[PDB]
Parts: sequence; C-alpha cells; structure tokens
Amino acid sequence: VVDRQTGAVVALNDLSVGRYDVTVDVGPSYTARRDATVSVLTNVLSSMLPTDPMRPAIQGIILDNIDGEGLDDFKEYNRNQLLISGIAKPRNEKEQQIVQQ
Amino acid sequence: TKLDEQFEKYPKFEINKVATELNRIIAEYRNNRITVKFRPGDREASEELAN
Amino acid sequence: PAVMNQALAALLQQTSADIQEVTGMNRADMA
Repeated sequence: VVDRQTGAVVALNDLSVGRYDVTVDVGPSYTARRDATVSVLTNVLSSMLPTDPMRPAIQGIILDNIDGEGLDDFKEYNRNQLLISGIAKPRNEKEQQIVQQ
Repeated sequence: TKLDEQFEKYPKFEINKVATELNRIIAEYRNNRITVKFRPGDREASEELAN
Repeated sequence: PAVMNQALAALLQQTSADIQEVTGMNRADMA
C-alpha cells in the first residue's frame, strides 16, 4: 500500500478498476523533478518568520535536492547533518547501521 | 540624366539608423552567454554521470 | 541685407541631431 505498481508481459488493462482518484489541473512547466521540489519548498519558505523552528529542516531539505558541479563534500555533509537529526530516513544500505548507529 | 549631354548622377546620401537596436540585442546576448547543461535524474549514480 | 533661407537651417539642425544620434545590463548599454 506504500507503493503503486503495475506489471505484465504486455500491459493488462483491468476494466473493473474504474476511474482514478486524481484530478487533472494545470501548473508550471518544470524540466526536472528537482526544479519542482525546489520551487515548491522555496514558496513554502519566505512565509515563515526568522524564529520558526522548522526553518533549518526546510533549508536542509532544499539543499538536498540541489544539483551542481563539485558539491560532493558539501552534499555529503548536509546529508549527514539531516541524518543525525532524524529527517533523512536512511535507505537501508549503509547509513542506517553506520550513521544512525 | 543627360543634363546637357552628360551623365551626372543623383546624390545619394545615407544615414544608418536601424543598426543601434541590432547592436543592443547583440551586446545583450554577448553579455550573458549560454551553453548546454546536463540535469541528473532519480538514480543512485546520475550525479557522477552528469558531471 | 543678407537673409538666411529655411532650408540651410533645416539641414544644419538635422545633421547636428543625426551625427549625435548615429554615434551612440548597464555595461551592455554602454556603446
């Protein structure tokens, strides 16, 4: 239930599933998912006073999605800082048993 | 015209005034040049590939 | 006495304006 999946040798269309539970709407055109995430999180920001508690978490999540050249060390440091504060939800490969431990 | 058995030509002066805006556009482009950039995707190793 | 025809004054003013007009983000604005 935590994943929405379909699979077949050739796509099977079930006639009994019915309509989906989503709504069709229009919005800004983004080249990649990272741009959309950064834009929406930036829009969430700038509406919060400087003393809000969630601001560091929002800033870290925004910096997590940024892409660039030669930012490997900074990105790893930011990821570690998010992991040690319990937001990153480690993906069960090495940081759940090293960083979290 | 002949003008008493000659071929003196009409004077044809020019004052160019359509080049200023074209030069403005060209300078505006050359001030901020652009190129091709590769954006990563949703994979574990797209960052290094794009770099 | 001598007189000044209007055409000479018109050419004087027009050429004086046109020389300056022809001969010339903020750095981009600079000629």
